[PDB]
Amino acid sequence: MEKTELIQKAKLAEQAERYDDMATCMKAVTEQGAELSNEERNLLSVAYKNVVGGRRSAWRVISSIEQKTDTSDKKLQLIKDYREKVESELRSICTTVLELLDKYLIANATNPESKVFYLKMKGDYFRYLAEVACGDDRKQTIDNSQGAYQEAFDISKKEMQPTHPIRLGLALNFSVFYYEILNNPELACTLAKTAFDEAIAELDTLNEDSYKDSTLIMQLLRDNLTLWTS
Amino acid sequence: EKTELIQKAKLAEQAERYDDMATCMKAVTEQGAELSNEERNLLSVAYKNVVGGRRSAWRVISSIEQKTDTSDKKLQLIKDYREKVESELRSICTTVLELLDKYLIANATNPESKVFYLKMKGDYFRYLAEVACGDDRKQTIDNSQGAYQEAFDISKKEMQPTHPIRLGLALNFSVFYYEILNNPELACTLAKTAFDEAIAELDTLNEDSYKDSTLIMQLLRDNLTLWTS
Amino acid sequence: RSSSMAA
Amino acid sequence: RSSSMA
Ligand SMILES: [Mg+2]
Ligand SMILES: [Mg+2]
Repeated sequence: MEKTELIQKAKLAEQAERYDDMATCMKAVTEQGAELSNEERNLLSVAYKNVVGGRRSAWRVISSIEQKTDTSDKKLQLIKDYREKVESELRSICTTVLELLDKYLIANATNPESKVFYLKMKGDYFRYLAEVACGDDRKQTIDNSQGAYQEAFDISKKEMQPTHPIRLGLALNFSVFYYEILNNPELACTLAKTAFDEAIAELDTLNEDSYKDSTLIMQLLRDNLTLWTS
Repeated sequence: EKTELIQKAKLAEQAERYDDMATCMKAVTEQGAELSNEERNLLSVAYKNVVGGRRSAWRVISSIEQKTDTSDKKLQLIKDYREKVESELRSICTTVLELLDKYLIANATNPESKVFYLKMKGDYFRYLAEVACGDDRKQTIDNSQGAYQEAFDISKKEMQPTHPIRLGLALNFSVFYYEILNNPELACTLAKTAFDEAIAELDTLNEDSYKDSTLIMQLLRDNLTLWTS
Repeated sequence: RSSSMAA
Repeated sequence: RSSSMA
C-alpha cells in the first residue's frame, strides 16, 4: 500500500481506536524510508504510545497483584508467568519502535527538531523497558534511556527555543526518568522547574496556538513539580 | 485445569486483557461442565468486552463512510476497513453462539441459567444484526428475536420481576425492539412494564441483587427518557 | 445511543 | 504517578 493510503488508513484506525492497525500502517510508512512529516511523526508516536500503554498498565496491575501475594502461595507461579507474558509483549513492542528509530527515523532525520523528537522517543521506550527490567539488564537499559535523553536534551538546548513543545516535552519525560528510574526526585524537580521557568520567560512572544501547545506541557511540568514536592 | 483457568480469567480481567479472559472462559466452557453464576459472568464480561471494541469501531468507521462523498476515490478503503471489522465481529459472535448452542444452553439445568443463555444468544444475534444487510439481516433478526422471546416467556413464568437477569433481559429486548425492529412504542412499553413491575418486590432482594436490579432499572428509565424525546 | 445491560 | 507527555 502506498503512503497516501497508509496515512488515510492510519487516521481511520485512530478514529476507531484500533491502535494496532494504526501502528502497522505507520510502521509500513516508516519502512518506506522517506523522512516523516510532523503529522506522520505524531501518528506513529500516538499509535505506538497507545499500543505500549496497554501492556504497561496491564503489567502494573499484574505486578501489583504479584508483589501482594504470599511467596508460598501456589497461585504465585501463574501470576508470575502471566506477568512474564505481558512483559514479553511489552519488550517486543519497544524493540520494534527502537528498530524503527535506529534504522530509519534517527538515521534519516535532516534537522535538529526531528532528531530531538526521535532521540526523546528512544529515551521513552528504553525507559519503558527499564520500568520492567531486573538485574544486569536493568543497568544497561537505564544507560541507553539516559544517553538518548541526554543527547536530545543537549541538542534541544542548542537548536530550539525554550518554549518549543518538543523541547518542553523532552524536559518533562527526562524529569520523569530522573524521578521514576533513577529515583532522584531533587534532580527531576530541578529539571522540570528549569524547563518551566525558562519557558515562561518567552511565552508572551508566541501566537495563541503555540502559546496553547506550550502551556499544556508547562502545566504538566508544574503538576509533576507539585506531586514530587509533597 | 478449571481452577487455574478461572484464576487466570480473573487476572486477565483485572489487566483488561479480555482476549485472554475469553480464551480462559472458552476453555472452561468447552470442558462440558455447567458454569456457576461467577463463571457465567466471567464469560459474559470477557466476550462483551471483546465484541464491544469491534462494535464501537464499526460505528465510527461506518459513520465516516456515510459522510464520505460517493465519488471520492478514498471510499473503497473505508469500505474495506469496515468489512474487516465486520468480519472480526462475525467471528466473535459465531464463537459465542457456538458456545451457547453446543454447551451452555444444552446443559443449562435451571430456568435462570436458560434465560441467561437465551438472552446472550439474543444479544449476539442482535450484534450480528447491527452490521448485517439483506437476507442475512432478516435471518439474524429472526434468531435474535426468537432467543429473546423464549427467554422472556421463561422469565415471566419462573422468575420474579425483581430478578436482575429478568430485568436485564427486558432491558436488552426493549433495546432490540427500539434499535433493530425500530418500534419505539413497543420498546417503551416493554421497558416501562419491566420497570414498574420490579418496584413492588424491591424490599425482598439482597445487597448484590438490589444493586444490580436498581442499576438495570436506572438504565431502563434512561432509555425511556431518551426514546420518548 | 440506547443503553443495554452492563453484562 | 508522574505525568509523562501524552
Ligand atoms: Mg515462567
Ligand atoms: Mg458486510
